[PDB]
Amino acid sequence: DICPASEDESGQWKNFRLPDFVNPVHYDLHVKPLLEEDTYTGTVSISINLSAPTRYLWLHLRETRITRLPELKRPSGDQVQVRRCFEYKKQEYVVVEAEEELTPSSGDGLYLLTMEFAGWLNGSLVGFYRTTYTENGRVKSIAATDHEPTDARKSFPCFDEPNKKATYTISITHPKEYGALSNMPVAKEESVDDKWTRTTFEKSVPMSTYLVCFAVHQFDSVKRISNSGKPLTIYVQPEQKHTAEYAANITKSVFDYFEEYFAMNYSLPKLDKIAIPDFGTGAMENWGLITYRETNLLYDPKESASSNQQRVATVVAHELVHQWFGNIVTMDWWEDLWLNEGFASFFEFLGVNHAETDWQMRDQMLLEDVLPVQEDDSLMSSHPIIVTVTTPDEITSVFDGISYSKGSSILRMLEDWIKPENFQKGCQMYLEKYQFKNAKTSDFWAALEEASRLPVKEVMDTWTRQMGYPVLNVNGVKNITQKRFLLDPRANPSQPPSDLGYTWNIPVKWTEDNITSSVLFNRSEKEGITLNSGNAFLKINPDHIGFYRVNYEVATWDSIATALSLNHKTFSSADRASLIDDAFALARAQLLDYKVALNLTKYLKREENFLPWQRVISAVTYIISMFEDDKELYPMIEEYFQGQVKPIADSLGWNDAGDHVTKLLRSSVLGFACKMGDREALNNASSLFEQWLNGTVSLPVNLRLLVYRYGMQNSGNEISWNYTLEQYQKTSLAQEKEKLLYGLASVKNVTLLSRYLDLLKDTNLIKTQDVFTVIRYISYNSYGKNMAWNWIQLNWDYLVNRYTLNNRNLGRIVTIAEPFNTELQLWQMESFFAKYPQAGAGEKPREQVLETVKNNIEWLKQHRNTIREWFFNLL
Ligand SMILES: *[C@@H]1O[C@H](CO)[C@@H](O[C@@H]2O[C@H](CO)[C@@H](O[C@@H]3O[C@H](CO)[C@@H](O)[C@H](O)[C@H]3NC(C)=O)[C@H](O)[C@H]2NC(C)=O)[C@H](O)[C@H]1NC(C)=O
Ligand SMILES: *[C@@H]1O[C@H](CO)[C@@H](O[C@@H]2O[C@H](CO)[C@@H](O[C@@H]3O[C@H](CO)[C@@H](O)[C@H](O)[C@H]3NC(C)=O)[C@H](O)[C@H]2NC(C)=O)[C@H](O)[C@H]1NC(C)=O
Ligand SMILES: *[C@@H]1O[C@H](CO)[C@@H](O[C@@H]2O[C@H](CO)[C@@H](O)[C@H](O)[C@H]2NC(C)=O)[C@H](O)[C@H]1NC(C)=O
Ligand SMILES: *[C@@H]1O[C@H](CO)[C@@H](O[C@@H]2O[C@H](CO)[C@@H](O)[C@H](O)[C@H]2NC(C)=O)[C@H](O)[C@H]1NC(C)=O
Ligand SMILES: *[C@@H]1O[C@H](CO)[C@@H](O[C@@H]2O[C@H](CO)[C@@H](O)[C@H](O)[C@H]2NC(C)=O)[C@H](O)[C@H]1NC(C)=O
Ligand SMILES: *[C@@H]1O[C@H](CO)[C@@H](O[C@@H]2O[C@H](CO)[C@@H](O)[C@H](O)[C@H]2NC(C)=O)[C@H](O)[C@H]1NC(C)=O
Ligand SMILES: CC(C)C[C@H](NC(=O)[C@@H](O)[C@H](N)Cc1ccccc1)C(=O)O
Ligand SMILES: *[C@@H]1O[C@H](CO)[C@@H](O)[C@H](O)[C@H]1NC(C)=O
Ligand SMILES: [Zn+2]
Repeated sequence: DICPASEDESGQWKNFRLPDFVNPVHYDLHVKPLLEEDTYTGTVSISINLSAPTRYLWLHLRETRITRLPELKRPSGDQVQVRRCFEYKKQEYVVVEAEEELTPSSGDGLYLLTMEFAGWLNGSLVGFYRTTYTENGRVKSIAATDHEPTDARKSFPCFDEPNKKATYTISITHPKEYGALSNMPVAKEESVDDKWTRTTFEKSVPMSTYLVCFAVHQFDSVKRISNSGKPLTIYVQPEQKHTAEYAANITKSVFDYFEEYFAMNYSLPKLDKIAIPDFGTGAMENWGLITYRETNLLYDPKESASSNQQRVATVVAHELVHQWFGNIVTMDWWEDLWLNEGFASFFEFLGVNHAETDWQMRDQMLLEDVLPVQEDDSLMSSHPIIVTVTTPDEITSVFDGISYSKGSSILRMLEDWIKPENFQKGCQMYLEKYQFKNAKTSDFWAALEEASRLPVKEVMDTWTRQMGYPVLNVNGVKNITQKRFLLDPRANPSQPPSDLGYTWNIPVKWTEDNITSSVLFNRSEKEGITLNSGNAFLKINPDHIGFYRVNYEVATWDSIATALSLNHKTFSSADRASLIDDAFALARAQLLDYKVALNLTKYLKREENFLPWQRVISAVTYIISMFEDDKELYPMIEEYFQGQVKPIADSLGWNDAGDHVTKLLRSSVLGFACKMGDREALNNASSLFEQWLNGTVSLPVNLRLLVYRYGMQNSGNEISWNYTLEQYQKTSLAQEKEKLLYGLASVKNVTLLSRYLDLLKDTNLIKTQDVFTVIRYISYNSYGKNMAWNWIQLNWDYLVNRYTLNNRNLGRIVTIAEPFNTELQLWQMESFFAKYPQAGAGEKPREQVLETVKNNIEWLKQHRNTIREWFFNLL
């Protein structure tokens, strides 16, 4: 209509990327929501630094429409003739053509552009939107924004690139029953009617568009004060006020820890946290207004698990890290996203480590990031940390294991190598140098290279400009050689083409008899190096500190198995987990015989630590998974591993006792017991479940999930399913809801799972934020593995229409096919993919799950007999 679409390419707006010569300085943004109508309007005025002759000005806009022909101002202050406005859909631009070109802003004078826009609050979790909740029987509303990475442009027209930093003064006209929040504190409130209020916020510091946030709400607040004297407050529904307490404690403690560690003041006068009742990601670091999904913020000590406690603490820590890395210093372009996410993923563990001293957090990095992503990054369809992105779908896709976990892992290695004290100072100098501007990876190296004089750029580039990682092959006890580690032995190790040729500069640490030594393994040492007396055993890569795997000689591996059987405590908890993790990965990759790997599990009846058990359970889950339908192998593996956990499972018992890590251990260990078919563990679950159904007995917090899952699995029926469904509706605590959803996915009943799948289309029952979680839970169920898979196929058009191909969670949902392991199942996947070839943000996940399923097929072919032999001979 006004500002209509045109297929005109002849101009610089055909470029995916914005021009270098147009730069915003300041945004004047006003929005007015019609909450009950699911609509809003706004005007935005943008001051523009023009650097080159141009007849056109363009910026990002999606879905939201322009309603008034835009208005441009010369730097002197005069009004500029405008011929046309038009939308260019292909690159999400709205363009305006001036009558006849104009002139760079040479002085302190700037162009001013004003646009009138109207958008929707319904049918979406990005941009500016409204959702509801219930309070004392009344349906209440809350409106908020979510922009990362390319959704600012849905909320309001803007220069929607992270490096187009500008300053912000936002105002909102809302009904008076409501408050309004944004990045900055309130400046002034003025009555429009006796019904409407206009809330104006004070001028922001320069910040990227994706960080710009506002909300209209009727939430209560829980308050805290930083050591700086700034108010740190969490907004929360009155009924849920008590559950905001913990997040308040951790925000205070971690805010205070960080401001000191980074040697830099938090840039805003206040900081707010709020959980939107329906929220599309886990949390979002909007400067001064961090938004949450309830499960990641709201915690009840009387009802929530230790798992939940640690999650809340970590996400809060995480989002707080961004207030420095991401907010103050932002990446120049999304290819450098890890500068944000890896740093947050790394420092989160230090944040919470300060707050909660006996959580062994620094160790837990191995379980949360390091070892999981070493699985991910051993695929051909991984990608380097520095990622080429050319579409919004490509950009959103890279919020993934690589940016977060490998980012986190290579910082962990870097810190240990360069040493913490110097890593600290180097991050500090990087922070003061690039404050309120944008950095590239190159800059962070140079920053740390000024801090250690060590070769940081030379060494870290190898870890960063190519995908994958090495396995160190041990020859003798002491000679090591490096080689790319790929899970698929048939894959071509030189692909895709890398300038660095898939060799790394590896910082290598090893323990000789309780004494530790260091070496940097140069890329150019083509025929390996020797590790610098009188030695019988050499412990390489202690605590799995380096982002690599170590393949000892078979003789050594054998000797490690025996040493574990005799006195496992000889190795640290981490070293055990790491040795077990490498061996099973090496076996998977056909680099070590499975008999050798399995032999390392023999000691387990005496295993008592969290870390080794976690990585054991991870490795076994996969093997068990591949033989699910093998009536010959399965009972044997079940029987074995049942026997290996039984003592620890019995020792810990079905009761909440012990410190944090013990409580976590009991969870995974009792769950594995149940998974492995321990009659007595299953009976504990059923018994507790039956009691829970009696309506009063509040289950031990760290056992609930297991009780709902295995209780429903073993004794669930329509009566208890219906009851569980009601309970899920009735409870206010999102953390409990999510457990109950997992419970409901556990029923061994096709009819009930079918009803459950149908509920996904009902927004009164399942929130939009939870659809993918539920699909994923159902896929874990022995019937539902195929039910969820079939349902996403039948309902693909429906999902795409509801979420759009740009939604990452929709892109990722095909990973429910990870357990598939037959040529039949692979053919199904490929057929579905060929029928719906427009994959959007699902393009990478598709590649990844396909590789995995192919690997599974090969794996079964290579290893069935060997694994069978090992189990048969033992039992
Ligand atoms: C929850 O799980 C518990 C196991 O972790 C169950 O408790 C166990 O029940 C077993 C059978 O009743 C007992 O087995 C006995 O073990 C001893 C060895 O210590 C043997 O001498 C006995 O032969 C053997 N049973 C018999 C009938 O002779 C376990 O000792 C017992 N206790 C422990 C601490 O493991 C719970 O029963 C289970 N709860 C529910 C409700 O099912
Ligand atoms: C590393 O794994 C090796 C390979 O599995 C182990 O060696 C195996 O030890 C088994 C004893 O548990 C033997 O199983 C026996 O096999 C014969 C058939 O050849 C049967 O008659 C026996 O009944 C059976 N034993 C039992 C208890 O049922 C295997 O002979 C033997 N395999 C090989 C290839 O030598 C190693 O022990 C192990 N190393 C460790 C633990 O350090
Ligand atoms: C929010 O609701 C509006 C109004 O119901 C949706 O717009 C409608 O879209 C359908 C087709 O998709 C048309 O049949 C209606 O005539 C439209 N009505 C109006 C007033 O535009 C809108 O699509 C919804 N927004 C989202 C994101 O789903
Ligand atoms: C938040 O911090 C407070 C203390 O700063 C925690 O401690 C509570 O308060 C008193 C005295 O300060 C303690 O003796 C109690 O053990 C605590 N609980 C209660 C119910 O009073 C409080 O636990 C922290 N909040 C959490 C963990 O959610
Ligand atoms: C459990 O819950 C369901 C859903 O509320 C009950 O309702 C029946 O559900 C089917 C569709 O799944 C409808 O076609 C029937 O009309 C429903 N019955 C009604 C409305 O009375 C189901 O009956 C419940 N079962 C038990 C044992 O409580
Ligand atoms: C799965 O759940 C359905 C739903 O309850 C079960 O079907 C019911 O069976 C009972 C007893 O045979 C009847 O009283 C109900 O009328 C049935 N309900 C419906 C909706 O058909 C079914 O038996 C269960 N199946 C399994 C394998 O457990
Ligand atoms: C503890 C974190 C890993 C939780 C995580 N949140 C984040 O990473 C935020 O900092 C992200 N900036 C939010 C985000 C996630 C995905 C796509 C776009 C934007 C999330 O899961 O949302
Ligand atoms: C930085 O923090 C220090 C100590 O907390 C404070 O004295 C100073 O005013 C801050 N600098 C500012 C606000 O520019
Ligand atoms: Zn983050």
